[PDB]
Amino acid sequence: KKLKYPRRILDVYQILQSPIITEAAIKNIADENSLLFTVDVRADKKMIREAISNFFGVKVRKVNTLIRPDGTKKAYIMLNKEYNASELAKKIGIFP
Amino acid sequence: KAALCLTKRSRSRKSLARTHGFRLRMSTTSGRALLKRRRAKGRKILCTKTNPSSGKRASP
Amino acid sequence: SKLQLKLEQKMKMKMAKKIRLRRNRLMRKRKLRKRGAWPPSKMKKLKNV
Amino acid sequence: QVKSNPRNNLISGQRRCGKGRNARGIITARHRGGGHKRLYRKIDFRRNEKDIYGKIVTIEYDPNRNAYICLIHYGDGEKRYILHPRGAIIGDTIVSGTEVPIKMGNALPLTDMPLGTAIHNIEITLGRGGQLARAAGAVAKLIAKEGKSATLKLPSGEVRLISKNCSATVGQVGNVGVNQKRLGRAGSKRWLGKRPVVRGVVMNPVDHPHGGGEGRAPIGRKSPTTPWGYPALGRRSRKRNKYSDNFIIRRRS
RNA sequence: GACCAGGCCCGGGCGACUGUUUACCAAAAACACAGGUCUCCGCAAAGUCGUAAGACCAUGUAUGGGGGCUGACGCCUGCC
RNA sequence: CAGGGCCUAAGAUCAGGCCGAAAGGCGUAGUCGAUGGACAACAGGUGAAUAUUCCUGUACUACCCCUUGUUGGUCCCGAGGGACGGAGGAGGCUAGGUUAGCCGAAAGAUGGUUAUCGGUUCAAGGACGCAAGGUGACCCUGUUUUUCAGGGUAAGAAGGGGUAGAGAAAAUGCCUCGAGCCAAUGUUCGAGUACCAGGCGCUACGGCGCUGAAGUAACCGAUGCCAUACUCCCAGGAAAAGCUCGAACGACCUUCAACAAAAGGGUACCUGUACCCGAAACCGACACAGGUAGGUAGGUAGAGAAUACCUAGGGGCGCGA
RNA sequence: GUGAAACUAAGUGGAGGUCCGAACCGACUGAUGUUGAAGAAUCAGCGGAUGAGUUGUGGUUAGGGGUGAAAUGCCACUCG
Ligand SMILES: [Mg+2]
Ligand SMILES: [Mg+2]
Ligand SMILES: [Mg+2]
Ligand SMILES: [Mg+2]
Ligand SMILES: [Mg+2]
Ligand SMILES: [Mg+2]
Ligand SMILES: [Mg+2]
Ligand SMILES: [Mg+2]
Ligand SMILES: [Mg+2]
Ligand SMILES: [Mg+2]
Ligand SMILES: [Mg+2]
Ligand SMILES: [Mg+2]
Ligand SMILES: [Mg+2]
Ligand SMILES: [Mg+2]
Ligand SMILES: [Mg+2]
Ligand SMILES: [Mg+2]
Ligand SMILES: [Mg+2]
Ligand SMILES: [Mg+2]
Ligand SMILES: [Mg+2]
Ligand SMILES: [Mg+2]
Ligand SMILES: [Mg+2]
Ligand SMILES: [Mg+2]
Ligand SMILES: [Mg+2]
Ligand SMILES: [Mg+2]
Ligand SMILES: [Mg+2]
Ligand SMILES: [Mg+2]
Ligand SMILES: [Mg+2]
Ligand SMILES: [Mg+2]
Ligand SMILES: [Mg+2]
Ligand SMILES: [Mg+2]
Ligand SMILES: [Mg+2]
Ligand SMILES: [Mg+2]
Ligand SMILES: [Mg+2]
Ligand SMILES: [Mg+2]
Ligand SMILES: [Mg+2]
Ligand SMILES: [Mg+2]
Ligand SMILES: [Mg+2]
Ligand SMILES: [Mg+2]
Ligand SMILES: [Mg+2]
Ligand SMILES: [Mg+2]
Ligand SMILES: [Mg+2]
Ligand SMILES: [Mg+2]
Ligand SMILES: [Mg+2]
Ligand SMILES: [Mg+2]
Ligand SMILES: [Mg+2]
Ligand SMILES: [Mg+2]
Ligand SMILES: [Mg+2]
Ligand SMILES: [Mg+2]
Ligand SMILES: [Mg+2]
Ligand SMILES: [Mg+2]
Ligand SMILES: [Mg+2]
Ligand SMILES: [Mg+2]
Ligand SMILES: [Mg+2]
Ligand SMILES: [Mg+2]
Ligand SMILES: [Mg+2]
Ligand SMILES: [Mg+2]
Ligand SMILES: [Mg+2]
Ligand SMILES: [Mg+2]
Ligand SMILES: [Mg+2]
Ligand SMILES: [Mg+2]
Ligand SMILES: [Mg+2]
Ligand SMILES: [Mg+2]
Ligand SMILES: [Mg+2]
Ligand SMILES: [Mg+2]
Ligand SMILES: [Mg+2]
Ligand SMILES: [Mg+2]
Ligand SMILES: [Mg+2]
Ligand SMILES: [Mg+2]
Ligand SMILES: [Mg+2]
Ligand SMILES: [Mg+2]
Ligand SMILES: [Mg+2]
Ligand SMILES: [Mg+2]
Ligand SMILES: [Mg+2]
Ligand SMILES: [Mg+2]
Ligand SMILES: [Mg+2]
Ligand SMILES: [Mg+2]
Ligand SMILES: [Mg+2]
Ligand SMILES: [Mg+2]
Ligand SMILES: [Mg+2]
Ligand SMILES: [Mg+2]
Ligand SMILES: [Mg+2]
Ligand SMILES: [Mg+2]
Ligand SMILES: [Mg+2]
Ligand SMILES: [Mg+2]
Ligand SMILES: [Mg+2]
Ligand SMILES: [Mg+2]
Ligand SMILES: [Mg+2]
Ligand SMILES: [Mg+2]
Ligand SMILES: [Mg+2]
Ligand SMILES: [Mg+2]
Ligand SMILES: [Mg+2]
Ligand SMILES: [Mg+2]
Ligand SMILES: [Mg+2]
Repeated sequence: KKLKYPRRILDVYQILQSPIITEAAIKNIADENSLLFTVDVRADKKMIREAISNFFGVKVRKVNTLIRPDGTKKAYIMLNKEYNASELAKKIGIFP
Repeated sequence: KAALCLTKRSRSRKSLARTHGFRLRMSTTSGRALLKRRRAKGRKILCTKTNPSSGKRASP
Repeated sequence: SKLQLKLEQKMKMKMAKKIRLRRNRLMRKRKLRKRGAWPPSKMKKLKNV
Repeated sequence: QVKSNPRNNLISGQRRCGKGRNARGIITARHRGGGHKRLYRKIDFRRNEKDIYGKIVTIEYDPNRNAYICLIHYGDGEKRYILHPRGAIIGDTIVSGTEVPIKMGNALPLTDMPLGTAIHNIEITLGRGGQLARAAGAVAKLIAKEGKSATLKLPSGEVRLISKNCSATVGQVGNVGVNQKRLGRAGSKRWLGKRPVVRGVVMNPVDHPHGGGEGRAPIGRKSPTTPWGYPALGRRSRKRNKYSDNFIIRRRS
């Protein structure tokens, strides 16, 4: 009916804070074709899906959030089967 | 069957903050006097028993 | 004319009994989830307990 | 006699819950609490729906009063409960109105009742609903009527005036043998939500005007006393000048 | 054949009985009780709580609601 | 999956309203409030630390998308439903268990012996289906009434249709059609190149790669399921939403707009998720001979969830000599 | 059995603040303990165990008060 209000009012450019690079994440990339991104706590899944779908220009299958005990949202972004993960891994500077 | 000293048992944090919680001190006048009084002494924590409605400390 | 009514009412009965029965397993599954030995796998590790 | 039906729209669960606690939450009316959950039957005391022909379908148990209650139908399909009159049997027909036969379960103003009749379910106020003689085996004779006022003898024996335009129902209230029950055990009281009562003489002097003397107390009180300090026996508590007084003639004996 | 698993009989007092109770020195012969009886109360009831509004009693109505004493059942309950 | 985006109980707050030195007290609609209603997912695999969440299989809800079919739909309102105790026993069943049968291995330095040791597993879901079960009025005759056999009666069951009164649906009254109905469980798909006894090879000698036989039957049998099914009892056993139905009144929206359907594709809100939880992690000032709701319930004896000895699994009590 | 009824074996039925006894709730006797393993316990026995039962979660009543099957008991090891 009306304009679609996003769940909160955020500024999208601040929501994806960074890739998390450790031994854990990299094999998640290998197996599952899923990136690992620390994101703003106040940020949701619909916002992360639009953000990354537009930003790197990839269609994303599914997103899974998490909240650390430290209060920092952590998101698994598993892309489609078409777009390889390791592609975006070399594009971003995450080296498997 | 439990010793007299057991007065504080394991009770749902939800229930406690529905008693000593913040939003309850705000209801009464005497509670507001409470909070002025604690702010005067300048305690780090105003309401000891409190609780996130949802979050890491949330009771469902 | 009686065969029409009988096949219509058996169509209806098959439907209502389908939905009914479906509903029933759903409820059973719920009661089990509440009580807490649900996922049949769970129950089969503990059978011998 | 007693057979459970499904629930008619007349039976609800909404109610006061704490029995004998008021607003402040204090126990006011003592000794209540415990006892089986109950549902409210919506009785029709007014019987105000006139001139249609009602039919007793069944007779049912009610937890709330010691009388019985009857589910009655109409041709219109409305269903009401009424108090069960004494001697009424399923299949019977009842009606309310002004000009009506006089038989069991019919309801009429006191203008039309032949003197000497035995009545129950008696409004003291026009359209307020029936009030007097609602318990098991309760009945009141209409002795005389004069002016705008009719005279009754209430089941307490008290003779009293009421308005001649107040509706009432013929026949005595059913289930007469209920006080012939003998409960037999403590549990049977507790089922009714009536908790145990402590005799005055037993409690400590702080708790009650007959307080602990050494061994066992005679009541030294020069008089038997309420928990609250008033003479217990034969002190009339009726409000002296209460508006009702012109109406009341002889007092229950 | 281990473990498991009633000692019983004859008397008397008190209280009929199952129950309840002094958390941490008393579990009883105390309290309760079914039952009994007295008194109040005709519904804007009496009683209880409130400065009051009102709430309980009760969405009940004298075969019902307060309050006081006694305490199953049996025999009784004298005089002033 | 558990709460929130759904609904109400006790109870709480309470617009206006009533009262009260003040603060406030009572109280109506409203709104909160789960310990209850409603509502859709399971098996295997990975796994330093998560898994009904990640992977592979089959699933299921709610929306959107198209085709087709209708023209009014939506809320407010009227209703049906949701919706309810205790006790008792009898059924009909599974879960489990035990023994056979099948398959593989076995020599365990003793007098004898293969009588021995392991394996025989699979979920939610979808299609079918229901008798020796349970219920389906009366009358006559017999079987102990019962399970039955013949006849007859004409609504006589789930379940439907019609009419009548101010009367849409509903309730209520009259008329009519129907001998089946109920639901655990069962058969089949799901499901096999899954899983797995062993076998082969490596050993960082921790674990790993490789190939895999048989996979049925009988008898015990629940406190679980049918089931709010019965029968009996008095002390007489929650509300509201989703759900099903529907005229007048009011409000709003209206044509490729809305609603109705069977396929097909698509789409997928927050918060919890570690670990402990008959506890050295909660509650007892302690790494304290204590307290702490619920679930699952193997073997031999036994009336038994008692007891004794054991399996799975877990331990040898944080001072010794 | 008589015409009605009473009376009496039989079966069926499954009542009970019934009985025995685990879980669970208690707390009767003893022993130990007493700078305790423990600010009320362990050990062996003991009472109730379909009810006036036990318990969970969420609530109510507050100090000239509350609650009390009544002990001046209880109201956060505090209660004339
Ligand atoms: Mg991972
Ligand atoms: Mg922010
Ligand atoms: Mg999450
Ligand atoms: Mg603290
Ligand atoms: Mg076991
Ligand atoms: Mg009802
Ligand atoms: Mg109903
Ligand atoms: Mg209050
Ligand atoms: Mg008495
Ligand atoms: Mg007494
Ligand atoms: Mg005393
Ligand atoms: Mg008091
Ligand atoms: Mg005094
Ligand atoms: Mg005295
Ligand atoms: Mg003396
Ligand atoms: Mg013994
Ligand atoms: Mg014995
Ligand atoms: Mg003796
Ligand atoms: Mg003597
Ligand atoms: Mg002597
Ligand atoms: Mg005694
Ligand atoms: Mg006994
Ligand atoms: Mg007690
Ligand atoms: Mg003591
Ligand atoms: Mg005690
Ligand atoms: Mg004792
Ligand atoms: Mg006592
Ligand atoms: Mg009054
Ligand atoms: Mg009386
Ligand atoms: Mg009395
Ligand atoms: Mg006495
Ligand atoms: Mg006597
Ligand atoms: Mg005698
Ligand atoms: Mg309410
Ligand atoms: Mg208020
Ligand atoms: Mg106001
Ligand atoms: Mg309200
Ligand atoms: Mg809520
Ligand atoms: Mg819940
Ligand atoms: Mg759910
Ligand atoms: Mg939900
Ligand atoms: Mg783990
Ligand atoms: Mg799994
Ligand atoms: Mg999935
Ligand atoms: Mg599979
Ligand atoms: Mg669906
Ligand atoms: Mg409605
Ligand atoms: Mg229920
Ligand atoms: Mg059975
Ligand atoms: Mg089997
Ligand atoms: Mg053998
Ligand atoms: Mg053989
Ligand atoms: Mg040998
Ligand atoms: Mg074998
Ligand atoms: Mg199946
Ligand atoms: Mg299908
Ligand atoms: Mg059959
Ligand atoms: Mg109609
Ligand atoms: Mg019509
Ligand atoms: Mg009809
Ligand atoms: Mg058998
Ligand atoms: Mg049992
Ligand atoms: Mg159980
Ligand atoms: Mg029933
Ligand atoms: Mg209109
Ligand atoms: Mg429709
Ligand atoms: Mg987890
Ligand atoms: Mg876990
Ligand atoms: Mg230690
Ligand atoms: Mg310990
Ligand atoms: Mg312990
Ligand atoms: Mg066993
Ligand atoms: Mg034995
Ligand atoms: Mg056996
Ligand atoms: Mg044992
Ligand atoms: Mg072992
Ligand atoms: Mg030594
Ligand atoms: Mg028997
Ligand atoms: Mg007993
Ligand atoms: Mg014996
Ligand atoms: Mg003692
Ligand atoms: Mg002991
Ligand atoms: Mg014992
Ligand atoms: Mg014994
Ligand atoms: Mg004994
Ligand atoms: Mg016993
Ligand atoms: Mg019983
Ligand atoms: Mg309870
Ligand atoms: Mg307790
Ligand atoms: Mg007590
Ligand atoms: Mg303190
Ligand atoms: Mg204390
Ligand atoms: Mg003391």
